[PDB]
Amino acid sequence: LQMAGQCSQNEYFDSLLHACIPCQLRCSSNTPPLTCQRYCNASVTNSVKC
Repeated sequence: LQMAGQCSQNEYFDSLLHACIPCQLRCSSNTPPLTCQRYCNASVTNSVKC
């Protein structure tokens, strides 16, 4: 149990990595933000005008 109680906003603790990682790292690619799907769309605006 490391960092379990102090993660950056919308950070995800990859049990495989043992580190709260930010959605960004997976927002701009791989589009795998299940708990970040809301943040990714609110982190890298797109569609309808630019």
